[PDB]
Amino acid sequence: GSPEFGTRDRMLVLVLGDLHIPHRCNSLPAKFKKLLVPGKIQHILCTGNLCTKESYDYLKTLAGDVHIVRGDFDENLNYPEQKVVTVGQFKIGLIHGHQVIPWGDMASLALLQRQFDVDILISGHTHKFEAFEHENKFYINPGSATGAYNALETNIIPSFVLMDIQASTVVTYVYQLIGDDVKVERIEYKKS
Amino acid sequence: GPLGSTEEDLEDAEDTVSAADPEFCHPLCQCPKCAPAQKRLAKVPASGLGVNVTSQDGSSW
Ligand SMILES: [Zn+2]
Repeated sequence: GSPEFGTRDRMLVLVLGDLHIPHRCNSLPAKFKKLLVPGKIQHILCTGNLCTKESYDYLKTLAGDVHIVRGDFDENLNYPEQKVVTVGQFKIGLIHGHQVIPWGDMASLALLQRQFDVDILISGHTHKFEAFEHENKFYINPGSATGAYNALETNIIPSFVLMDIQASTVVTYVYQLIGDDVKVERIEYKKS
Repeated sequence: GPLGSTEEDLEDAEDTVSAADPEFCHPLCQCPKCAPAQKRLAKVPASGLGVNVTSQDGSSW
């Protein structure tokens, strides 16, 4: 048989944030630390605030290229309020979310997508995982990798998302820590 | 002798060997298999010598 394509440039990216360490949590959930490993992720996008630099060193260990945006509780003010990073054929924007009013409104997020002109928009602040499509655009919210506390939701589920991009198609994997075992769901999205 | 009168009946003349064959569920899962096999599930026994058999010192008796 013959090869479907000449070479492959697929790359996996890790998305998470709102760890709130050590403000509300001291570290990621035990099973998740086992799920994350260096040499497996080439790109890491962080939305929620670290906020302590100690967490930044941990993210750098999983991958060398890490992109982070300033959250409403980040100690380091040198982080960008929002950033647009291109990953292959996808143009992704990044922002914490506290600047979007109302905080978790979809119409407000969409209005921000236009200004950013990105195919995918990553944001958190609500600590609620969210992955849906709107008007040919994709929106993703990893939530809180440490299930950080949030006055608006009394039941937070810690979780992070990995995105696999082969080319013009992307598959996102979300890991939720429900009960002792970890459950995973698969969602696929493509420019077409 | 043999159940099949045909002299030839081997699907593969030679077998292959490998160190390990880990399976992946999704990104970041270097697990063994994440298979449901656990203490709740029992596997069919297939060992000749095991705890079921014990040894005694003839000189001691
Ligand atoms: Zn697995």
